[PDB]
This record gives sequence, structure tokens and C-alpha cells, in this order.
Amino acid sequence: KLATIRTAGEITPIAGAEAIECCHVDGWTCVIKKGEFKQGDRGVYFEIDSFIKEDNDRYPMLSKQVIDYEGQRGTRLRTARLRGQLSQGLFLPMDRFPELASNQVGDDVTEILGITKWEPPISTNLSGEILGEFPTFISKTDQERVQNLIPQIEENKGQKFEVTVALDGSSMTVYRKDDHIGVCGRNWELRETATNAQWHAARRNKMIEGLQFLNRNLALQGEIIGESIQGNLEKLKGQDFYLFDIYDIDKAQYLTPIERQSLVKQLNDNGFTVKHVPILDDLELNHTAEQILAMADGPSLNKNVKREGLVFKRLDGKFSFKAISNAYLEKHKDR
Repeated sequence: KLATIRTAGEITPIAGAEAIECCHVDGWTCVIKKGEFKQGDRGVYFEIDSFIKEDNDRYPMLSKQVIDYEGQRGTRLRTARLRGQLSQGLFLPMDRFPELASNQVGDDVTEILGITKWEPPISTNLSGEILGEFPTFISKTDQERVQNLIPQIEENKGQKFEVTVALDGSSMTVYRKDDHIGVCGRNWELRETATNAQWHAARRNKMIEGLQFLNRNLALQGEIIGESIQGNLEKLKGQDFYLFDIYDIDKAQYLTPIERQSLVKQLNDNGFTVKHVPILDDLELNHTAEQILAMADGPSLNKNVKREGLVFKRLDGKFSFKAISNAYLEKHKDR
């Protein structure tokens, strides 16, 4: 949903810079030309991580940021601090997009506009030998951003959420399906070799033994972090796995936070040393997205570094979201 038709929110002046103003778009704030929008106007909002192919007719404002990425010429949208105000994304009025004049507010126009997703590089240590596709019977490990969930955030006030720290590593899944035990990176199931980091991490914490012990069709999903993995924010020696989700393959749903905490308890009780991402205090929601983003800034697993953000999983287990820390995004231009 990289490029969607959205609505200009509150529009606040850039005290000092007359040619620009700051436009609220859902939970996002975005710098625009003065007068480009009034509140209530529609436009195409391109989220950060959008990759937009070179085009000086439609996107002259991105000309000086064109780069070479996976074979194409385009610009990557990322967090910036333009003239004292945080800016994320690009918001262009509907009249610049004549082929969308019959689309509706909220339409996903990513495919029609030719927008692709920028992603950081896969860590050199982690692209082992591919055995097969990521299993279609397991869900991948992504979360919608709080900035895109303004109505759902009001809906869910008072509801309680498990609050966990997001770690800056690489997604890893270790699963059992009947007589098969498998290890996956973010997009692929991997073959066990001596140098495969994900398999190594799964053997050392004995989580394959733990899945054989538990005797259920489960996928243990989490982050592998540490040296030579995405800059090693947390200052580990070596590498380790930190669980954040357990997916029930037979029922095709995630375990609730309490379900998942109990099982990790029992695994550790039996010698299966499976670590879990830092679990903060349960949060009773009654916050704006702005406030949740403010919570996101803080210490990580290593308490002397700025964490990537927070993940919020409602205690019944079927509503989750993430709040990435903007302090973190300002510090890490590769994020």
C-alpha cells in the first residue's frame, strides 16, 4: 500500500519558511509547497520506503535524489528533517494524476503508478542455500504502522496490548510440519549447511529440539540479531535468535501473547533456551498515534542504544501494529 489516495489533514505553517508548510496525512506529517493543498483536499500519498522510478515530468521534486537500485533509476522516499520539521512521504494533488480522476479516496494506486518497495540489503551472512519457497501455510512477519491506523487506534482504546521491543536484525522462522522441520529467512526456506547462520542459531538454542518436544505443527518466528547482521545495533558478540511470534499451522492463527508466553516458559523450563524479544508492560490504549510514536523512542535490548521501535499485540491475539521510532529513523539513514 505504498501509494494511496488520502486526505490532507491539519495544515500548519513552517514558521520562517514561507514557501512550504507541513501537511498532516493520517498519522504522518509531510512537507508541501504552500498552497499545494488545503485541508480536506485529496492527493496521492507515497509512504516512506516507496521507490519511484525517474520521471522529471511528474516528479521533478525528486530529480536530485535519483539513484541506481536493483537495476532501475528512481528515488527512494525516506525520513527527513526539512527545516526543523520532521517530514515523511510525498503528497501530490490529484490533478497531477489524470488517469486517477475516477478513483476513490483510500484506493491503493501502487500498481497503477509503478511504485516498488525499497528495502535494506540482505545481510551477506544470511542468504544461504535456498531449499524452497517460504511455506504458504505460514504467515510472514509484518505489521502495519501506527500512522496508518488512526481510526483503529480510537476504536481500540482501553483494550490492552502486549508491548514488545522491535529488534534490528533479520526475520527468521523455525517450524515443524508433521515429519518436516524447516528453517526460513525472510522470503525463503533454507538448506542446513555449516555456514548457514539461521540454522546455526536454531541448533544452539535447541529450538528444533523444542519443536520436537512440543510435538505440534508450529512456526517459531523472530529476529536473528548480532555481529555482521544489519550493523549489529545491540553490540552483541556472535548472533542470537529472539522470538516474537508463534504461528499455529494447523489452525492458521498466531498464538495470543499469553499463549505464547506460557509456551516459551515451558520450553525454557525444559532446557530449550529460547530467548524472547524484550516484553515491556502491557499498555491500556488511550493514545493518539503521536503519543504512541513518542513511546517508541527509548532503549533497546542493549539499554545504551536507541531501539528501532515497539510492537503492540492486543491480548486476544488478533490486532497488532508497530510504531517505529523516528529518533531511530533520523539516526539510521539506511532505515
